[PDB]
Amino acid sequence: QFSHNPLFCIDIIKTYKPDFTPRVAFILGSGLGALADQIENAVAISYEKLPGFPVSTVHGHAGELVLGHLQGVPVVCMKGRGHFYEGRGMTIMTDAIRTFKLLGCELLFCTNAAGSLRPEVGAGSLVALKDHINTMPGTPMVGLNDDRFGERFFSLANAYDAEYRALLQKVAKEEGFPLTEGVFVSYPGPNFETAAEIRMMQIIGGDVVGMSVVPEVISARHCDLKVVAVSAITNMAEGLSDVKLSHAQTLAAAELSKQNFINLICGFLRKIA
Amino acid sequence: QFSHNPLFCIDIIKTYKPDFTPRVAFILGSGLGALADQIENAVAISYEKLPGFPVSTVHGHAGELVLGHLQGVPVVCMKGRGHFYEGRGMTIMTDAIRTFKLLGCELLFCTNAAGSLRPEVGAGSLVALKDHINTMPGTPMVGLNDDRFGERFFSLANAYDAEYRALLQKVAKEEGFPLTEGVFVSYPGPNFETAAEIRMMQIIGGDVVGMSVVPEVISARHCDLKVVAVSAITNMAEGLSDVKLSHAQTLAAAELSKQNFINLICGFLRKIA
Amino acid sequence: QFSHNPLFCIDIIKTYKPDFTPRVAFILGSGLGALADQIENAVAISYEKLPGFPVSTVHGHAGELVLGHLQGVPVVCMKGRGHFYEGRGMTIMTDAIRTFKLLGCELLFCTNAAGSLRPEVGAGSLVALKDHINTMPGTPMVGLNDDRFGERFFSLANAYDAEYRALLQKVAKEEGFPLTEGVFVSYPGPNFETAAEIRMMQIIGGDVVGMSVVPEVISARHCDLKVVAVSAITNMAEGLSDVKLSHAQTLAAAELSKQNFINLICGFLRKIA
Amino acid sequence: QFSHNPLFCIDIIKTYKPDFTPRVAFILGSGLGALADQIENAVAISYEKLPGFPVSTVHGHAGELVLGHLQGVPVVCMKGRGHFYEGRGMTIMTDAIRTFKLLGCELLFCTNAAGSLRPEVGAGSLVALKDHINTMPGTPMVGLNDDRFGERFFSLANAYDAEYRALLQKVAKEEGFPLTEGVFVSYPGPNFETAAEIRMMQIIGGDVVGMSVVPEVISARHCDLKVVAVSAITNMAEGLSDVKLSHAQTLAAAELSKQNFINLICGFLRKIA
Amino acid sequence: QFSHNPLFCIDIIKTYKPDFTPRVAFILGSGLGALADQIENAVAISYEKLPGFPVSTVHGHAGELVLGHLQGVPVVCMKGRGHFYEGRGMTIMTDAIRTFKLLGCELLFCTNAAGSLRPEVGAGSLVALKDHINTMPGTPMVGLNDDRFGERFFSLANAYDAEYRALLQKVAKEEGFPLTEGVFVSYPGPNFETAAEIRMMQIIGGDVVGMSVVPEVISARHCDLKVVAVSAITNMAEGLSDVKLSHAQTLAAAELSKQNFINLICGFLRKIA
Amino acid sequence: QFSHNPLFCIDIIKTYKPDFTPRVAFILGSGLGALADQIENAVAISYEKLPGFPVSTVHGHAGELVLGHLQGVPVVCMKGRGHFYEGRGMTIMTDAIRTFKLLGCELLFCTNAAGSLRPEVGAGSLVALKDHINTMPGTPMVGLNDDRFGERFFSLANAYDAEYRALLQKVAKEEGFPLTEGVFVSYPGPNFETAAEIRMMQIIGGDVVGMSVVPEVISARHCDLKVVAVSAITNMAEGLSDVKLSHAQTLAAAELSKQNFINLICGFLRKIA
Ligand SMILES: O=c1[nH]c(=O)c2nc[nH]c2[nH]1
Ligand SMILES: O=c1[nH]c(=O)c2nc[nH]c2[nH]1
Ligand SMILES: O=c1[nH]c(=O)c2nc[nH]c2[nH]1
Ligand SMILES: O=c1[nH]c(=O)c2nc[nH]c2[nH]1
Ligand SMILES: O=c1[nH]c(=O)c2nc[nH]c2[nH]1
Ligand SMILES: O=c1[nH]c(=O)c2nc[nH]c2[nH]1
Repeated sequence: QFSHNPLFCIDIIKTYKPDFTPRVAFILGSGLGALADQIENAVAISYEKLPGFPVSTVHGHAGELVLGHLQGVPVVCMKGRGHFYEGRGMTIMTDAIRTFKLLGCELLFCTNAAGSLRPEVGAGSLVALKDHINTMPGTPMVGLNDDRFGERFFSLANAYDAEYRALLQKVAKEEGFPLTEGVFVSYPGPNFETAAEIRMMQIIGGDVVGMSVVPEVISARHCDLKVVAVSAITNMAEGLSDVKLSHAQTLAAAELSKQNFINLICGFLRKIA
Repeated sequence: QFSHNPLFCIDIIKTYKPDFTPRVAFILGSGLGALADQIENAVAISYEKLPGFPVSTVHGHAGELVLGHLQGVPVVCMKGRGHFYEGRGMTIMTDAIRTFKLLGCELLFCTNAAGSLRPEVGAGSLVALKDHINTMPGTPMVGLNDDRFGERFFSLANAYDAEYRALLQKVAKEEGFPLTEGVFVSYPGPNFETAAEIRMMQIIGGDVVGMSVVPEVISARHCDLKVVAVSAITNMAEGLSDVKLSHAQTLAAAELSKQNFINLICGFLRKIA
Repeated sequence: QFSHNPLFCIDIIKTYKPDFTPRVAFILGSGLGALADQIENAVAISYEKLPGFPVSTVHGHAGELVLGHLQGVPVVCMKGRGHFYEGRGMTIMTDAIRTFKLLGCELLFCTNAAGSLRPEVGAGSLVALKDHINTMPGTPMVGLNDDRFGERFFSLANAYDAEYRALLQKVAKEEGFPLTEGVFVSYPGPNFETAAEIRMMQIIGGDVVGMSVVPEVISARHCDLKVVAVSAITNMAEGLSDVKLSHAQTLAAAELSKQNFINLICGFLRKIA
Repeated sequence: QFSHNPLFCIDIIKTYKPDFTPRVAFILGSGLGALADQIENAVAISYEKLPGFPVSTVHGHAGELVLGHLQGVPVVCMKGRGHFYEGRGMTIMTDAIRTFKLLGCELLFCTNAAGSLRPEVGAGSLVALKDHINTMPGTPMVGLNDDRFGERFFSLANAYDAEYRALLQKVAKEEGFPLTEGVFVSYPGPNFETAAEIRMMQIIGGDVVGMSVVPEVISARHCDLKVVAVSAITNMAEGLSDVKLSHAQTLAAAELSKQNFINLICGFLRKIA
Repeated sequence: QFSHNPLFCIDIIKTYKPDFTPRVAFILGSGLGALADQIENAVAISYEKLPGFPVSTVHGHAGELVLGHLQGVPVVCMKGRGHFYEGRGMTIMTDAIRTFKLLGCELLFCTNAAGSLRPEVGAGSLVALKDHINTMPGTPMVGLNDDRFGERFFSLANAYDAEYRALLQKVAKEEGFPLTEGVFVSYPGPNFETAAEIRMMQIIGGDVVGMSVVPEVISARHCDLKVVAVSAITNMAEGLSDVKLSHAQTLAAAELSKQNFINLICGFLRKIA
Repeated sequence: QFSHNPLFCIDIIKTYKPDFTPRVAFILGSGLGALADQIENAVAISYEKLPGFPVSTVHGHAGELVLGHLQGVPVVCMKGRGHFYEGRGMTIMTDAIRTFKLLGCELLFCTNAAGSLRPEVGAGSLVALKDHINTMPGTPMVGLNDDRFGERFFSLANAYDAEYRALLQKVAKEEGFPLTEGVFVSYPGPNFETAAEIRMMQIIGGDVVGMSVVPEVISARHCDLKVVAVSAITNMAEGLSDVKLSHAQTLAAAELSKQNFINLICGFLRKIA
């Protein structure tokens, strides 16, 4: 018995956004949705109307799916995501990603607020993730495989499309701001990491730590949906500074890089258009 | 739907220990309960009478909650804890810690028998943990958050109160025995670690390995209950010696440090009184 | 309430293979079953007839249990195993191993196709595992303990019998092919590892990475069944080469070492006979 | 947590049948769907596309929802229903009925093949049910009440609208065929009734026995949706004749009254138009 | 695994009502709690504080347990009950009754608003039930038996104590009002009965119909707690009159007999004192 | 997903009773197993060894399956049955009956201790049931149908084979004792019926009341296994006498008819041999 939500959604969306085929799908984490406000002919569907979507329970995540145009590019934007720490398993974002795939999207632009594991990169920086290290228990596709979307086994090689990443770099040069690339390691949460664990993440070879990304991305790769991810650093990981960690700190510190983020995105979109 | 056990307990305890407000809550692991025998006006409530408490299934853990005085300090002492390996999830110790919090406790003194990851520290030593590395799958607060006790997100910074740890040090000098501080990393169990995994724990940066602590502590921090933890080393981790590992070895080797432990605790209590 | 499948099987097997007591139990992973074809007076029982056994859902795994003789040695051979990624928990192979134990087996010869974490060892090589690092969430015995088969706590010291491993070495010299020994680290799957994660496995101290072994082995040790494992390398781990990873690549690349494997096994059996 | 399927469907249907508001909703049981073939501008939606709908598992039930016009009357017709004996509880038809309600329907015309408990009425007869006796265990609304659709408690007085029943009578006179009215008693099934039980149904005061109706009707009344039901007798109840009972007998014997049924319906519709 | 709520409650109650042993336990249904207002030295415990108790969801049921004295008789009074139609099974009232038993109660005085099945007895009448006919699916003790409270099998002979019923009669003569005795048959609800079903209840031999009583009483008999029940008729069953059925009608019509009820109870208590 | 226990058992039984095909299957209720003691070459298999069988929890039911010969007739005899009141649903006896069917049995001889609903028939009498009235909630086949054993819908006409019943009559004449035939109505239990309910059973048209039979028989008919049932009356139903009901009374009163029962059975077997 496999979920059929992705299919339902496709029909439900057609009722609100008829004759529309998006190219890029976006996931806007905490306080990053200020982008969805600039979508042309934007139509908003609440997750409550889309079976399978992550009905929000966290701040900085609304619970809407915005469809429209950005830089003359058809786009499906997710204001708010779903996390592992919500207690619904690594599959929380899957049907959602699977919807993007059916909608016709050709790429997933995954954004998220994170912490830095490199003293060199501080709060307010943007990082284009180039690979990840899962620390959450298990993976999204564990269980019976849904032949409809993907295969039993799949490679995560070049998960974070190297080619699209290259365009991200150009866009960054052009806009006068650094775009460092790093390995993202996922933490289950909902509590923050311990200083001890952060050092362990540094030793393991990580550059950025967050509580999401992984679920979505692995699901995306499984159904063969190209991925691109950019984290908005909001502080140094626990123990690398003197700053106290709070969700309030996260939401606030995501405003320093907000402008560069929108330029990076709107720039990327313009080159791919 | 959130558990209400903590609340039930508070009433249940009032029937056995009326007009009593404890300051320090204790968790006595395997063969460490010999301390609860010196509690003044000690009242004992079986876990079977306290909804949510870890009804024992392991040796060295009775299943009682002792309330009374120690060094003229009101105290609630847990003879026996609950583990992940019992198969009930990372939430096994939560309602319990949450009870301590409601009872009015101002600090959790968590004890546990562990293995050493440093050849320098051997069997019979006591270690004041200063941080930890979770290796168990997931965390205690994963799932809907209980606004009543804590917030969705919380910092583990200074989880093992640095100030209380300092007092622990004085007490140790005063009693003529070393109190080394180390990072505790948790293992799921119930099988012991592999030599290979132990080396991995050394590389990750750990000093002590055990099958508990983490669940309790993270729950404690969530509901804002200061923590203090001391492990009683009972052997070197797998592969760092010639000694064979067994639960029988654990219970037995926890008798070498038993006296120093009681002195350390009874000393700590006297300074905080 | 404990599973009784192991017991049922013993009776069910007696109906197909009467008055037969195997000494060595074998687990043949993907495309490794070509060995079971040389079993003398071979009797085949489908897993569908054996309660608890892993009814296959993966390629390279049939779903049969072959009983007979090999080098004049009574043998119970499992064509096809069960994995964590199937979504049934770390206990998926337990009843099976527990059956071997009851059958009277004196040792488990576990085989499996894996990836190499050492550039020195490449595709087509055989590796005798000498220990492992679990990365899957949790362990097989987590939960109530079945006193019938083992104890609550058990040591994984010398899990991969060092003495049997020594015989494996002789057999390898004698047959003119290398038999390197390494630490096997398990990955949950079903997706393959990320380059980033592989490096992390190298740092953690691993030599071979695969999606099985661990479950079986830990279960084996719990009920006190000596273990021996040999992985057939089918490629370098993700990111250590230019080769693309697929299940098709795995099945195909397990044919280069197939002959040496059979000779190693048939040789081992002859020395223990 | 209440089901939201009814809502989803409304959107899903809008995609296939835009700007359409049905007045009468129909439920076509076994071999009664031959009516849905005469629907003007008929649009067909498979239950597989409508969350909550009874995806068929029984013969004589397709799994489609047909929308269109009949006698110039907007109509939503259910080809195939869901039963208790399927093992999903008395709530199996609820979301479906609740969908009719939201769609805007003003009445439910429930049809079903049944057995007669009166020797006077035989195979091929049509019966307009005037009340029912539930024999299935429990009722559809047992559980938390969904304030959205109805109240905690509701009256089943005049469940089978007496006024609409009167029109049914006229239509019957006009078409030259009897339309006897009777009490329908529900049996759980899936096995047929015992002669003994049938006599018990006669004693209890029943006129027609079937394995459905009840669930739908009670759900209908709860969300305040007027009901009308007509059973197509396909044989005498067990023990009142010499005929053997089978599903094959049911499907076949529903062809004797098929023409009168269509005339009765198409006639009813014309008077209400 | 058996529920331990009854035991917890006993301790929880001791905290609010110390050194108190009730003789009669009362269950006050809809709008019948006006009695609990005359309890001497009344102490009120919310069901939210008593594990196992039916936290209300229905009107006319508060969610409190009142303990005190009535006619100088120690009494434990339940303001509000739990029903089957709530969706929690026939066991919904058990732990509650089991609590009464442990508390030391010697009898259960069960009250409830019902419908009359006899035209002779109308709205406002009181009926002392003398036996019952269960129509709800299953029974409270179905499942593993709790040796602590009762036996696997138990007789319902003289369930409604014939001797106590006799005292009820005297009290009724003495107060100048009739107290007819009748058989109570239970209906699952939450919808009201159909006229058809009511006739069926008359044929089956019932005198009063309601949606409760049965669960409580059978539970009581199981743990050997003498029972006494009195229904307050609030209308004729469906189809025996012209009155419309609603919960509003029930609550309102329970005020005509309210005074006689209190006199009957307060009178009964005085004779047993 | 359908149960495969029946199949497992067939193999498990072959190990204990090789080359044996039974003709009659027997179900011995409470204190009726004294028959299984006269089975020739009797082999006994504990239910603990037969997956799906009702591991006993009730007195008068051992938990064994005896296979052998009786009157030179191959026979599979069930010492002890499973009931609804055990809390495992109406399917509790199914796999068992389904095993009889596969074993090759040509008929089920169902016995059980019951109560009489006719004053004419008293304690110690034997009754050949000729039909039944189910009062338990639901039926055994409710749910997905197992095409392997039966069809979705099946007739209960002549459930209690009329022809075999005729032989039962002869055997009874021949042995000088009455064999009255009656309709058996099932009660859920585990509590006994109320006087009120018994009268209701008389009105409904029943002659014997018990807590079993129904589940087994309906399952038998579904997989097309001819049925024969005989109840051993152990008392009058509640309220038709002065005798108190207890399980102790049941076991004891089943000794008056024990001899006639064995003669009736051993006689029946001889005529069918
Ligand atoms: O896992 C995380 N750790 C952090 O420190 C952080 N900061 C923002 N977002 C974060 N996520
Ligand atoms: O996880 C653990 N590993 C050990 O080696 C040990 N010794 C005591 N307690 C221990 N816990
Ligand atoms: O986890 C795994 N990773 C790999 O790269 C591989 N190759 C074969 N088998 C494998 N298992
Ligand atoms: O419950 C039922 N009993 C019958 O005899 C019958 N015939 C058709 N449909 C039927 N349903
Ligand atoms: O089942 C019930 N039916 C009724 O008609 C009624 N009136 C009050 N209470 C009632 N309960
Ligand atoms: O349901 C039952 N009721 C009885 O009175 C009885 N006596 C024996 N067996 C019985 N079963």
